[PDB]
Amino acid sequence: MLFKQWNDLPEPKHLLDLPEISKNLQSLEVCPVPKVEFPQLDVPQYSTAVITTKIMNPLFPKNLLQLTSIGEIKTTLTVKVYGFSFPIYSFGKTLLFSMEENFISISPIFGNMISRSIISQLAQFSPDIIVIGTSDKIASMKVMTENECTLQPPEFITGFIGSVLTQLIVGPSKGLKFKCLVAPEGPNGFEKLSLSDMGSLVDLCGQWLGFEPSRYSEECYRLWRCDSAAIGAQSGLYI
Amino acid sequence: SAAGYDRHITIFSPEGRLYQVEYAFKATNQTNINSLAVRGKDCTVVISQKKVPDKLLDPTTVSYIFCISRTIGMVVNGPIPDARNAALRAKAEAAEFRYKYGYDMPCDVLAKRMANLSQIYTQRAYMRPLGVILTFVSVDEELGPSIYKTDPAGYYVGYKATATGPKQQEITTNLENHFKKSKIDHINEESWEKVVEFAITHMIDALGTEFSKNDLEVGVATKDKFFTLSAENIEERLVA
Amino acid sequence: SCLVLPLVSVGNIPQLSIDWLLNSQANEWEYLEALDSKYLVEFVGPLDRPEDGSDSLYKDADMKYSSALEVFYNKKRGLFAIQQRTPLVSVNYLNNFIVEIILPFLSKYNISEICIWDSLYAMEDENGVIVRPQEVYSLGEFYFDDEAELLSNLHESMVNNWLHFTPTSFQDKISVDQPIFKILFQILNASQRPKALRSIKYCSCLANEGDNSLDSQQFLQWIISQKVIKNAPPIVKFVRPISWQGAYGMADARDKFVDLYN
Amino acid sequence: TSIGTGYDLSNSVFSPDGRNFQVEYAVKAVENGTTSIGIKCNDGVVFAVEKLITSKLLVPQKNVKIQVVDRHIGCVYSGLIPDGRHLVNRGREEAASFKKLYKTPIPIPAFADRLGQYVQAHTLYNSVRPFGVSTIFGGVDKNGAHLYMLEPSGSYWGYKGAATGKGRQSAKAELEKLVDHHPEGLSAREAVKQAAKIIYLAHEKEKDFELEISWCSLSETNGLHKFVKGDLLQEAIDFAQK
Amino acid sequence: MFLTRSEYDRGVSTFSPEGRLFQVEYSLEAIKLGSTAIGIATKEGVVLGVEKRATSPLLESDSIEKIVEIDRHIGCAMSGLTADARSMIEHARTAAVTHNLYYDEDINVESLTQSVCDLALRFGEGASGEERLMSRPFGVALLIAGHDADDGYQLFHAEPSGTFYRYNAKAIGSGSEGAQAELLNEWHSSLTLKEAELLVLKILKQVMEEKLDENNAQLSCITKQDGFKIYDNEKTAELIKELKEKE
Amino acid sequence: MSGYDRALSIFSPDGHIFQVEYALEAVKRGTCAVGVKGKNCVVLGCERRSTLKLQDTRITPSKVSKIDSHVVLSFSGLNADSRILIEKARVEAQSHRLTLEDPVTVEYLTRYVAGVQQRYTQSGGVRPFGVSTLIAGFDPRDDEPKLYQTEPSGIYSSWSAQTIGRNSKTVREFLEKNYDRKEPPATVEECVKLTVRSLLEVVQTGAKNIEITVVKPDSDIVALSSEEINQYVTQIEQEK
Amino acid sequence: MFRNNYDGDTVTFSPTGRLFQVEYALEAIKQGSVTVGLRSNTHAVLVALKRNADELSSYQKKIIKCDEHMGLSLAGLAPDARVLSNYLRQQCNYSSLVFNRKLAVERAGHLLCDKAQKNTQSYGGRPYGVGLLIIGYDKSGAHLLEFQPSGNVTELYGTAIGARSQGAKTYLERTLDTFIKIDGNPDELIKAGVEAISQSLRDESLTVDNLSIAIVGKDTPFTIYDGEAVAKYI
Amino acid sequence: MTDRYSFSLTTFSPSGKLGQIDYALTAVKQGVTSLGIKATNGVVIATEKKSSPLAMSETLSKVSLLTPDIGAVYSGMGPDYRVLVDKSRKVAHTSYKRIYGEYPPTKLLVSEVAKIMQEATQSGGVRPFGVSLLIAGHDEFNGFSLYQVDPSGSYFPWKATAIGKGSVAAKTFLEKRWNDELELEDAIHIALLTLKESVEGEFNGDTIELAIIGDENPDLLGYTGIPTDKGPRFRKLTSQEINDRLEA
Repeated sequence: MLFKQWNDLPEPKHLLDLPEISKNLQSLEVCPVPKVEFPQLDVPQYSTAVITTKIMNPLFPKNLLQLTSIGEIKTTLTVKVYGFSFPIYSFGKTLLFSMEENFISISPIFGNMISRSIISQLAQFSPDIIVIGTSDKIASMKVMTENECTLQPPEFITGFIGSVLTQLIVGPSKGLKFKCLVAPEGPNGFEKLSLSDMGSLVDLCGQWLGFEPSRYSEECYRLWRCDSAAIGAQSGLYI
Repeated sequence: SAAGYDRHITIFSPEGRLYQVEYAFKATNQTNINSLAVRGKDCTVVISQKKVPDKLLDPTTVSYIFCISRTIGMVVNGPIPDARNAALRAKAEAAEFRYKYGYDMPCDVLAKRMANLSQIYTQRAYMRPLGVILTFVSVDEELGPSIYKTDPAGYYVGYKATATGPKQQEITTNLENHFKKSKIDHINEESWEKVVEFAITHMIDALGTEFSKNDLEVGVATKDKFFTLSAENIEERLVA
Repeated sequence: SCLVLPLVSVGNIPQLSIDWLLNSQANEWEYLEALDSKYLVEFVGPLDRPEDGSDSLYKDADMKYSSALEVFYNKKRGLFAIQQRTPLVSVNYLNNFIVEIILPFLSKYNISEICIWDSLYAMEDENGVIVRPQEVYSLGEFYFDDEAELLSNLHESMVNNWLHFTPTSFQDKISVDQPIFKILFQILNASQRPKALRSIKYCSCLANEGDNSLDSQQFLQWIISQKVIKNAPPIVKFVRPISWQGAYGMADARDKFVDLYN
Repeated sequence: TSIGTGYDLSNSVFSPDGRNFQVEYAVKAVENGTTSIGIKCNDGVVFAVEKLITSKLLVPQKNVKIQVVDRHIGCVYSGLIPDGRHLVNRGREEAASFKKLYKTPIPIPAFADRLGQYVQAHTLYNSVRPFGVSTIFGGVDKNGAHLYMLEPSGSYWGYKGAATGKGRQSAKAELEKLVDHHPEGLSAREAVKQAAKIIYLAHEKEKDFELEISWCSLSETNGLHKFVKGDLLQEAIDFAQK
Repeated sequence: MFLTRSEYDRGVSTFSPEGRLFQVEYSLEAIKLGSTAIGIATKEGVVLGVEKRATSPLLESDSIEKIVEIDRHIGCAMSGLTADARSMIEHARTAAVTHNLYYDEDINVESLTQSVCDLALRFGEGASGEERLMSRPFGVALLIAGHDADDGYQLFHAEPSGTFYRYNAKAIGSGSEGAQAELLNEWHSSLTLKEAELLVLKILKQVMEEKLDENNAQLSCITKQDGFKIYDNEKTAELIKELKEKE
Repeated sequence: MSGYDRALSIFSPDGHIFQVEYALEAVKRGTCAVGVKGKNCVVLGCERRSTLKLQDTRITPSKVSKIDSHVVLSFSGLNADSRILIEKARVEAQSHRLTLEDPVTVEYLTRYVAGVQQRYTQSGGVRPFGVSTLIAGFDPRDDEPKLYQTEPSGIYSSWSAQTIGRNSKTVREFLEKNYDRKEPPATVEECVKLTVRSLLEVVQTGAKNIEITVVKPDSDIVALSSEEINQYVTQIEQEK
Repeated sequence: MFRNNYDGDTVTFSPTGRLFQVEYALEAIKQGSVTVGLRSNTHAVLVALKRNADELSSYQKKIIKCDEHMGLSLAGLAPDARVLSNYLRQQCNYSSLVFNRKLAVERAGHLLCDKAQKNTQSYGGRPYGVGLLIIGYDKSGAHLLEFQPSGNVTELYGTAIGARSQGAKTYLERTLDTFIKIDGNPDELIKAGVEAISQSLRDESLTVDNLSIAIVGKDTPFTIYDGEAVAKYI
Repeated sequence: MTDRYSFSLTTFSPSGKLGQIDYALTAVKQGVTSLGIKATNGVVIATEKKSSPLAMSETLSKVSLLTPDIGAVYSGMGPDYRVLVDKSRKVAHTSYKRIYGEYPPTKLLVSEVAKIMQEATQSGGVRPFGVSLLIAGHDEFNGFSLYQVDPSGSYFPWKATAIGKGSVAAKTFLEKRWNDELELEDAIHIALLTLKESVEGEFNGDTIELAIIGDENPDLLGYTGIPTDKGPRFRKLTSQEINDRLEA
């Protein structure tokens, strides 16, 4: 190249190109807030609840755990209409709340409201809480609890996992115990992981969920490489 | 602040200005060095202040005065890399003029050529101007002693005498006062040594400081050659 | 009692300035509260500490995590400061954020002065609010008691003249597209605005994007020198937090690449 | 300010004060490199380099941190390794071309000017970046011994003693002291001893390093660039320690 | 410690901090936006099968060509952007014909696949050092089924990254996940051609939203004797009826 | 959007190229065009904006252009880009006839037009054609009708009946309800009537804003006059 | 945060003086599998662990032959490895055709460094993101070189690159005196390399499908062993 | 291949104005005043040689001969004017002199200069020129003519006009002082009067530049012997002549 384009100057990065709720930007009114309906499921029947995103689907094999669908959390937004469905899964005596993120089409406000509703509903019985997520600000896998933080500045967690942790820590119903597992790129709903991090996630998830390492590792390894979201171009780009 | 695409390229601001050109002008004063040029009856003298505070430097390799051709000499105000770039370009231009037209290139024509190149730099988006000011001196076979100056804006003009640098205003005022007293546009002397001594004295009076043999560089253009004096020559000239 | 509110603007200059303010005078500042981050991008992270070795602003022993929006309090000067980690999920919710979060806090703590910090990018000046480009900073002041005539009225576009800027500021009017116009409209049109609130001050700077640590420090120096906040004392030390050591990635990653640097 | 915001995201751009911040950032990159020094003696040059101790797996004779541009020119650099290798290759090409054309080894000032023009040409367009290396080179020609230092801006100068890298300040202080204490001059072997001493002083926090010394002297090496052999290197190391 | 936007995923020549090229990942996503294609390799030939996804009933079903012939002994199935696939198919046909012209022999399946991957590399530096030819990577993936005397029957998967793999069975497109999961369990080295065809039809029916029939699905095979042939509608309908009767 | 829609060479995180979608949006603003093929003919219908009172109508270009004596072309989108595309198609038809002695087939010409449109999406310094085209005809020495649709991205498809442009969804639904592939209109009159009735679902004024062109085998292209279209409209209204 | 403003391309320095795109290109190497190289005074050996997409796929070729006397193994980006291997083959072919010479290993390393440096200082392209291990035998004996895509080459008795290569590198450094004197016995050197690469295994075992070996020597042309040919080494 | 093109440096604003052309016009308005007056038997072109006191005024001239019968002056940026003058002198020979054996008429050379200036606005490599030109000339079939050329490349003929910093007041004075029976000497006097109100400092022959297009000058031809060889009509008045006219 003889030159770089003169008009190719970077734009300020302090603003995030998130989707807009209403097409009118000069309005001075109050924007509506989406409402979340939590279906009524016997919460005391389950002793553990795991909250994560769809990118962690391979960590929960369907055949081995006998995953069963109970109900759907409903989310509705009306602007002068957006509707979202949140499936809830259950295996053994463990509940599973897996949320799908999409920075292109889904605003973080839905995730905030969903996290608030889930934490408020689960705080009525104080069950075991496990959170599984990823962050692009950390350098290695992190294990955290309610009384210990392994993050060093300036690392942090954002997104749906960040909302859930915020509701657990500084929410009105705070003080609940939890175990959080965070793995080390990409926008929300389009993240990628390394093979080593995926294996570490499998091992730690198996240890925390109480399963035989061999069969669980084989099932998760098979699920990861079946064109999962986080295994996009690993095999075809690196040798 | 340019406040727009003019922060990088040479385009018009809403006020109608080219900020990159003005910033190159500001860059011309980085070295904090003053130069003076005067004309005699049959010679032209340039004197440049030399500042070498570092003890590890070799003073003999520190110079802002260049020999462009047999008869043309050049003094540069600004950073030394752009100065050397301009010096090589000027040498090539003078040689090409001699090859193409059969006679030696005059000082004013070379100044105009460099000014046209600078105009190219001011108008092209992907070319930056050089942050230097050039002063060509000679004894032209038709015009006699000659001083011409070119700037990053592409502007060039000739002078009876000139001064360039952070302290150029005082030197110019002193020169104007002397010329008003003498009512002539040149120095009435027959030997270039006397012109060199007069220019040294003028620089000392204008700057208000004393100079040794290692604090100055002197170049003299006669009708035959342009040559640079050494330390011994300057030391001899100081004693007067 | 004055509350310092930064805005998420070009270069993150106000937020960085807050990091300059709290860390340089950590002895006078303590963590007070965590506001609701409903309309922000939610944030969870560790507790930041000054580099010089001073005690953490979080005096609570069992506290281990920080949130997106946190309010710190200075008892000696009686000054509130807001630290914000993430921007709003959308601009449309800005009207909510001032009304449902900031105004209840102002009412609760009976704050008598609000100072808003902001930065502007000159290439985006579509309405030409910049009239004196040679000036870097702008300051505007508004008083309810003095402006009694304008407060009581019925209510010519793309510009607003409510604020009173100093003659040495780079602007005399604000644009309707700027967030500050919406914030001011929500504050003035609020029915339940606190009666203790009397002065609204707005400090803005002009800069570009990049490493704006020194720019933020100079902006804070200008704010302090102008005595915008009466009780703000001058800063001499200017200590950074430890998190800024991770600005360019890992602290000791340069020695890792032995095939590049030697 | 050391950070020019709004004027540091593209090469060949002037700031309102007339500065070029990309060249300054390349200088910052240079300042984090390994310490290298050069001393000009009565009739020659001496170069000294501090090296980090690497794994034993490296072949001892195939890892040399002092480059030979030509039979009479020695060179060291601080900054980016690939940029230094590129510049040394260009210098070798220029020396070979000059020797082929004019049947004589290239004088040091002409070589310095060619290198400086090449480096300066990389501060003119936004499609390239300035070199992230500072180079100390030198040698012997018909006019005597010459030592030069060249910077990312393309500016170069001749030096009585030059230093670059992390420990540049201490090395420069020692070089200034050496110049002050020897107004008459200095010999090649005394220069080698002083270079060893200066490298040792500048190193002193992970006290584990090696020292490389090269020299070109009319009386010692007949105006050729040669590495210091075992006996002289051991003597210099012992003198530096004691 | 603040949240700011990152823009490392916009330029194809820009690395992420961990060393990724996200434009290639997004091209793979574009591939996943396409319809399903399945290939199964046996010792009696290789079977390819695609789903014909029609937005409107007015579209001519006999016009969608997701299976093409590169040469008499090499066939291909595509998934992704159609124009990129058209360019790649033109290049592959040219390579095969030219190799026949210059060497008087059939080109190896792996050699043709390597040539296609070298073409796909053109968004950067070429395999032989050629200058850049494309502004963006391709958004289409290929399944190349061939037979040569050197290596028998072969099935290859070719991606826009310029890398190809050899597969016993492979699936690409929208339903590639469940289809590949079924292939991992239902493939063995002793499959016959008829069993492979039935398995392809079954897996296509499993991962197709619409009801499987001759109109919305297409089958093809390659054998040493007959070469590469795409089945007509009648034969596929008979196979579907046989599969229905078996199940 | 979200920063992924400022260039043709940028993939979206979900695998989209938004500038192609925006070119399709530009196509959506043009007047509606319809193509319906029967048992032995192809009919292209076009919506025309109401002519102004002072607008000349004798030399106004038609919406249906003859690429060759056996192939015709209609378009929807930017009118000015369609002229460039039509000129290139005519040149290519003549070039193919010269090179191979044989006139092009409909599929070959469709592929060439799609190739031109694809080529105009392969550079950051060029703008794609905001035009979608319908190409109809019969292959030489053949009697099978051919109808194809081409898009700005360079993708082309084969249809039994298709609509493009403004309000094309309603016309497409009408065609889907009122067209049977296994029993196409066996006569030219039935195909023309179906095309006119489909166009009447979105044309406001009526007959004067409808253009109909009929292509038969053996290079038989007829542009129906306003009187015939008016008769068809009146018959449709009477039968309604 | 501040790094995010100065990592756009390869022609931009950070205010602290860092070139982040080259650092990212170097980081891209660890995304590849582990490869090991070693040598003695008479032979040079490469050992590679190969990976497959799944059980239905084949394994990637990590060892590529450049000439009868020289070869290499790769770790990192596949397109860059393909380009560099083809370039080295072209250079060896040119040497043989024009001078009837066998290209020296050091000359190949210098050529690779020169080619790689260009992409790190100009706009328009990107730096290479693959590391290479080159083995060969020429008139100076046996040679092993490590190439880093920033444009760097080092000469070593043994090394390892790729994910988790630190264990293999530590094992090689600890036992340098053992394999440095294995002259005339290729099997012992290959076994030492296999043990070294086994030192870097994590919950995996070497099989006849994921193990690749290569050897060059005084009278031994560059030879690659795959499949059953490595069965006796497991 | 992103280096095969460069996006336009001159684009339309939403209001429908080309910003770079307007800014070049602004730069023209900040320049030194230059005027032109057309008479019945000649044309006068005048400018102020605003400058350092140590600079030689005769070395730098703002009035240039384009052809022996056509001259020009400018307001704005000097280097752009110098480049344009060199190009115009070359074009007078390339397009006309080497084709028809004659020098071009005034309007055609003005058109060539205007086209060159216009091409600078349809570019991704250069910004438009920042000068405004006044071109005066004489030709056999059109008589005397005076034209003004703007940075956009538009040109218009004038009976009398002025450009630069004091253009409005000079235009008012010329409007109040122009008639169709004016003579060349009267035009020179009016030009001096108009320039008197614009120059702030010393107003003598060393700070004013005047040129005329009048009758042929056989003394400036340089040779004798051919009766049909007309002398040049362009003539630049010396400082002494300007002083003599000012004193009178």
